[PDB]
Amino acid sequence: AAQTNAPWGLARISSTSPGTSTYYYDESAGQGSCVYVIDTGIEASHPEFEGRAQMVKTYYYSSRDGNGHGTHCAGTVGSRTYGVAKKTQLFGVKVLDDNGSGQYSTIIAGMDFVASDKNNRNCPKGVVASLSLGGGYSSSVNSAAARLQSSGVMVAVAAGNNNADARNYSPASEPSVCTVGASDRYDRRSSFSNYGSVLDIFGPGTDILSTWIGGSTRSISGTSMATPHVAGLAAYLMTLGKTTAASACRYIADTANKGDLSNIPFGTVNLLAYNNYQA
Ligand SMILES: [Ca+2]
Ligand SMILES: [Ca+2]
Repeated sequence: AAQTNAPWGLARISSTSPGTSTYYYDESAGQGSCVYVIDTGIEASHPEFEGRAQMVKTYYYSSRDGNGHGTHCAGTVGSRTYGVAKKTQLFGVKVLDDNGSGQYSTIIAGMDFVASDKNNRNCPKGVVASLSLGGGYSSSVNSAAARLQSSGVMVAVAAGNNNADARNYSPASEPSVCTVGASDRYDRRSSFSNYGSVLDIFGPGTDILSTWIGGSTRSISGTSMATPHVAGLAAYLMTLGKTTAASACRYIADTANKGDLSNIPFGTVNLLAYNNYQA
């Protein structure tokens, strides 16, 4: 399959080189996989989700995404137009309030929730969780992310937007998950992207067009935008049977475009998520 005039990030993950416009992907498109978007919620009614999104848990008064961030990230995972894995199932877990903020206890609870809830879902190709969030280092947040991964969920987490070593942020600093840095359309590390030894992979994160609340779209930037590219890619690859939740991060790193990025500090991987699609 080929989506013409795709968002640059989708084109980038299906190319060895920057600057293309078409997103090439196997038509399986993540069908049979499930991705939990642990964030401000998902506006499931957005037409771009085609009925494939649903809220499954909220830690606030409503499950509505009153912010947009979660909807955006979900769209990068799996919306029709903006998504990596265009046929995946999206499950929203609202751990962040409508200002985009959440207490660590709530974020932890939401991770534990996913680890359990997945057992009630039909996800034959496997389960991913996309965590476009983070704060300062917290062993308990890291341990929750590690538990989620151990439970059999491919956990992708944002590296953070502090232009610093992700070792001081959580869940970015949890080794066992897939910690995602952000790049721009010119294959530079995004100016805000954290870096460091704990990064596993980079994905497009600067000026990412996706869904937004109110049935809208908008382009925003962040490691939060890079993370769902990787989450979606994992779902896609798992549907293709190329990898499993346990191994998807390593598989994505092993099959990534290597050395394409600039402004990568010594000690940080120079690996950009790539679907290796061949028509
Ligand atoms: Ca290249
Ligand atoms: Ca890791």
